[PDB]
Amino acid sequence: MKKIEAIIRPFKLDEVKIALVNAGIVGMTVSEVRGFGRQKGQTERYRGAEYTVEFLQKLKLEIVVEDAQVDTVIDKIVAAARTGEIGDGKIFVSPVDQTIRIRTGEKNADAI
Amino acid sequence: MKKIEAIIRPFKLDEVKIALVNAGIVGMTVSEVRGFGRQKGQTERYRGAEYTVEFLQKLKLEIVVEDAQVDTVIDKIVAAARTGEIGDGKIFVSPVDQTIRIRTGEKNADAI
Amino acid sequence: MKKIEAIIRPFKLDEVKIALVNAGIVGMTVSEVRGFGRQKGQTERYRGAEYTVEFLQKLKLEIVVEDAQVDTVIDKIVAAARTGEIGDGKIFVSPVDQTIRIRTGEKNADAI
Ligand code: NI
Ligand code: NI
Ligand code: NI
Repeated sequence: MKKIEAIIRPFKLDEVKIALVNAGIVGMTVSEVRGFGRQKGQTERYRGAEYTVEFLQKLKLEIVVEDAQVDTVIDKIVAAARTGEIGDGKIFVSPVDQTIRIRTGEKNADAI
Repeated sequence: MKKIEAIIRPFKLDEVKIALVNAGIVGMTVSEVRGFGRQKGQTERYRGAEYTVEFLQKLKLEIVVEDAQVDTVIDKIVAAARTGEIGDGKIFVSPVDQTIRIRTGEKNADAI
Repeated sequence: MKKIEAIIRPFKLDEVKIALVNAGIVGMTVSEVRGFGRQKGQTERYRGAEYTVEFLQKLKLEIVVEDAQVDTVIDKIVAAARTGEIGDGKIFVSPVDQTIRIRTGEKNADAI
């Protein structure tokens, strides 16, 4: 298995969430986090001519999927979370060796 | 080392927490997360004949242990977090290459 | 890439945060968590002669960096988060196989 983590803009939550559920992906978990981001400053020159780096609210999405589904999940998240502006966030993929379903004790494990 | 992550029902927190501490496991960290879960609907047919999938509160438990202790910790969590009903949650095991104790600088690392 | 996670005392947040940003490290994310810690008890014998283990607030810092930067980031965190007293926290290093920048779709991946 693989772990997919994504840091996104808070207002994009429902879009990403619904897009995944509609694609048949429902095992995501979301947590509130803080990170650095840009904030436009006042100017007459042009958009973004000046700005500051502030500590602000973001959301962390976590999903554990089979190795074969990784690319598909990434494509969905990228498509739904993108705005085209700086600060859209990043996706990190890491390994998960095994999963255990608490209710039944069922196990799913990677082989050496 | 290995990282053990578990997504459990909020009301099971104290049971799981105390069970682990009493077994000599005290390095757990807990965070609030949201995820999808079922919610029984009204009916006269039978329990669960109808229901909805909602975005609700859950808890994420994280513990880093030696490879040898993994199975033991999993057994404790499963035993304490289980209710037998759908939505009990899952446990994910992943790798941790090294740990550093901030106070002393002491290190513990895996070998290639 | 590698994932660096650190569990620190809440009041050390700004010190660690500023130290990292000033060193050119700005991709950190922070989340609130709870974990066990000591609490000094009343006594006339000596500092720490008695105490209790309580469930209290801590902060989890997460940063994904290139393998080459790991030691540098760890040194900064240790230096800034240390108080010298028990309960300073720990740092865990784990693998990250790939990163995807949501805005552009740009990818960075490890080789087999
Ligand atoms: Ni895996
Ligand atoms: Ni390990
Ligand atoms: Ni890597």
